[PDB]
Amino acid sequence: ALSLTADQMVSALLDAEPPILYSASMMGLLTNLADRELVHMINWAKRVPGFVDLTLHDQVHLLECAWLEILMIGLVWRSMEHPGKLLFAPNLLLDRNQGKCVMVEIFDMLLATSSRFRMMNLQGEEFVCLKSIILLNSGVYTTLKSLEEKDHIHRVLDKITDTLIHLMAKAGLTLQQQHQRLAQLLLILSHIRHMSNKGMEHLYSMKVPLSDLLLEMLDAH
Amino acid sequence: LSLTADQMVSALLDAEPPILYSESMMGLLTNLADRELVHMINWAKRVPGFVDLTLHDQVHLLECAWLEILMIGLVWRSMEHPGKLLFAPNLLLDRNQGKCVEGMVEIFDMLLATSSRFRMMNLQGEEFVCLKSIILLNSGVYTDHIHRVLDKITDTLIHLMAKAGLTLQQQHQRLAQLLLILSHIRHMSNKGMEHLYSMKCKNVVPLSDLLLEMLDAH
Amino acid sequence: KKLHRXLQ
Ligand SMILES: C[C@]12CC[C@@H]3c4ccc(O)cc4CC[C@H]3[C@@H]1CC[C@@H]2O
Ligand SMILES: C[C@]12CC[C@@H]3c4ccc(O)cc4CC[C@H]3[C@@H]1CC[C@@H]2O
Repeated sequence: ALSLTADQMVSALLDAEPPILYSASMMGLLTNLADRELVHMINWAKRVPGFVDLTLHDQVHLLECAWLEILMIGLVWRSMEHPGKLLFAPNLLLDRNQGKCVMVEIFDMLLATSSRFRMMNLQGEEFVCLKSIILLNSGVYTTLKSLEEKDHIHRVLDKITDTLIHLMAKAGLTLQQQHQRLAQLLLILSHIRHMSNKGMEHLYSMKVPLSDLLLEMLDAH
Repeated sequence: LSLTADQMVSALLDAEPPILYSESMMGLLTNLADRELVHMINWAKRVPGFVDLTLHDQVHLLECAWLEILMIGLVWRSMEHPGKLLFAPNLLLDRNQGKCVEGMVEIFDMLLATSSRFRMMNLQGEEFVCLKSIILLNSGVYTDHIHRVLDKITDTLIHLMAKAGLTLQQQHQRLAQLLLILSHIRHMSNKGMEHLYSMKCKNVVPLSDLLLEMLDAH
Repeated sequence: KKLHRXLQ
């Protein structure tokens, strides 16, 4: 399906982008927001090139595995313009000290990641690539028939990688700088995984009431 | 950073920690990991740029990455043993021996799946020591000089693939695939850390003071 | 402090 050009892939992800939603009691605000973002994420994943080519069983597995990572990289992205603060919503800009209300360790890492994106001057075209990478890669390591689909995910991942390199090449970066920047971005995904696992364990230890969908995404971990 | 790509590889290969033997399943694994940590500390000191960092940063990096390093080492040792995890030459565990400990078999499955991934990618020893050094340096950043060393290992990885005969497109594609595995290695570590802390709170096995401190940092 | 001492 993905025999799209590099910029065809970019504009496909850009158009598939979900909107920025508005929003003890702190846990209620964050979990209700995440719940409403989950629905938009599901339909976003469907518009990711090569995702609907997978079986429903495998689409579920990938979403259950990466949902908090996807929420976190989204948060970190829209928080770049607000140093030392996390923009969960336009009407919910939270500072570090407000993390002590529940979690401040999780806030710190999210803030450090948002700062890291600023120092790299992360572009929107690169962001949508990274988020689609997370979706497809986070759960890939978890018969020939089942082999060919893992191979499919691998091919799409290579495609998005080509797209990231294309963006850096277009940006006028030298060949060496492309390799280094690509490496830096993908290494940040490791930290995003780290924050996800920590946030997941936190959400579980907090188990304010949660919705059916959110309980299910949590129960997967 | 004043090292060539070949000097970087050779230094990392030469700094490789020894394969230890095992001396209550959790007891054997705990005892092994504890003795390995000591050899990991000396290994880290031989990683180009690590001793240049402040001692506080050296502590923080090892505290955050110690389980990742043990796991990727384990995964590397088990590459020639499909369906098995070689914790030690005298401790070759099949998948089903993970059932011996509560919530251990799903950790094994991820470790076994990682080994098969390295196997399918035909991971080389030169690439392995690079990946392990990257883990040590990157896994504690988001908690200047570090990033310039990380860019050096990136250049080294590319040099290897270019020397291995991979086209320019295959290089950054394989580079991406290798680094995306570190995300899964990160995932396994966090799950292993939660499991290890679970065993400590249930008094399943006694932990050395070194390991206690490793858990406390998480 | 523990680890702090094997890097002496
Ligand atoms: C999952 C938590 C509540 C929901 C939070 C959220 C909610 C919405 C969102 O877009 C991103 C995040 C990331 C941090 C999450 C929190 C980390 C711990 C807490 O349980
Ligand atoms: C840390 C655990 C015990 C020690 C195990 C070990 C022990 C030695 C080693 O070289 C690698 C690993 C990785 C898996 C580890 C286990 C995962 C969960 C368990 O707590």
